[PDB]
Amino acid sequence: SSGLVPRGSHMTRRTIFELRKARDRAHILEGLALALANIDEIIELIKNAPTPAEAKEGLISRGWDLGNVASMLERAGTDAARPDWLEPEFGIREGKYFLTEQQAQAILELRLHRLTGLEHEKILDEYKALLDEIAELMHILAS
Amino acid sequence: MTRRTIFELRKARDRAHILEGLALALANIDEIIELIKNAPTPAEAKEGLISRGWDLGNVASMLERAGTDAARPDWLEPEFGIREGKYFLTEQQAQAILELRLHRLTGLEHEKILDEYKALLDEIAELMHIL
Amino acid sequence: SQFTLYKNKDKSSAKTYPYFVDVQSDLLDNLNTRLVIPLTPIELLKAPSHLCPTIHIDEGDFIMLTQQMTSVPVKILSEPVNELSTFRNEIIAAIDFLITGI
Amino acid sequence: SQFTLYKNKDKSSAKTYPYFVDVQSDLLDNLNTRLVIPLTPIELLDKKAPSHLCPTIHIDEGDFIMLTQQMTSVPVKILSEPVNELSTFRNEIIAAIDFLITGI
Repeated sequence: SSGLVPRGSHMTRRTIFELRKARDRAHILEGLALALANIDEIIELIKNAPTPAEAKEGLISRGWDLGNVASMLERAGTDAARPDWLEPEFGIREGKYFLTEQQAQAILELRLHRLTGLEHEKILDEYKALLDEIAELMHILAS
Repeated sequence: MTRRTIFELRKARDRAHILEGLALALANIDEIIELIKNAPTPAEAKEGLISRGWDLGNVASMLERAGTDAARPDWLEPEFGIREGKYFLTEQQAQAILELRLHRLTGLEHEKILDEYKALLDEIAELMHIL
Repeated sequence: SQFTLYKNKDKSSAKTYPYFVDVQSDLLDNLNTRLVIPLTPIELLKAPSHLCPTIHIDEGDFIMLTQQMTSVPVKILSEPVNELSTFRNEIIAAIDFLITGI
Repeated sequence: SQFTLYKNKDKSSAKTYPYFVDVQSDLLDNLNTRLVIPLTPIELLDKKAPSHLCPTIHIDEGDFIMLTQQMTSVPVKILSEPVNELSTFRNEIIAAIDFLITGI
């Protein structure tokens, strides 16, 4: 319906390939979206750490408010979009979000101009688009 | 060899200039972040960064050191730097601030920027003593 | 010089890669190598979009093949023709995409 | 994989560049090319190299400098002999790349 996977033999295997890449990519973007929803406290945490290694540790060792991404994060489809290698201790627990080391690493590598209105929105648009692609891919394979 | 050190002098000044802007930004982090968050685009954020004077804050003593004048690049207009008693950034300093990764705000990475700027001031005096 | 566009003087590779952009910091210009990115004409082709920025310039419509980024001898920069400084953000973001996945 | 270390099997370049490291994102594993950085033995260096540009790497394979300024895109076919992985050097490698490009 959206033509997400190029025609040309082994469509099902190639569809599964796109699905698993999309989940990995959506996982990172989800971390960034969450960080961008909490940017003051995220930045305070980093300023308050002596090293990037200690900041990464701080980022993952406490829960984050869902903020402006709560509605997306709590959707049943968004849970279904999580990578299946992801342990149950990560994502949403008791109203708060728990980051992985990989998502914390990407947050630390954000550049300051990502905080501008248009760049923040492009991260959210890209995350939503990925969620939509994943839901579509999964549905194709649900038969 | 003389050409080599003239070359190193030029690049040490350009480098000290960028670092000087980062030190000023990192002494005004709260206000820098608020301004960036409020800008629709990186271009507008850049324009906001250069169009206001910045308070020298905790780095006032560092930027007023004797060897700071010599470390200034020859292409820099007089308009830029300290105009009593605030610091006016160049487009190049503004761009560098916008390209900082978040992990640069940690204590150790912040310290390295300041240490390096100071080391450059000394390096700049040494190169000149060589000429 | 950073963001300067250069004509590819190699007849062999000129058809698919007419131009290349220097992306290396000018602070490192005493190095005798340059990190550059090839441009390919859009006509000689969809591109990953966030990886391969589309360049609309006087020389025409190009795709910047970030994934083919490579260091070259500085001697091949003999023929500067234009500059891409207003694409600074798009170029740095594409490079980030290749390396951080951000 | 990103930060995987590969033995250079090209005999004509293996003396000076005995290993290289893939620095390309795994989200882009579908490309037929890889961005790599060659390592060179410290012992062959005839002068000190800028530490912000060329991280020093002490590993089981030996003692090397990463020649960031000589990074290049290579056919994925030449990544035939992976021997180690350098992911603990991620920050140092990413900063070296930033230094080559963004300047700071």
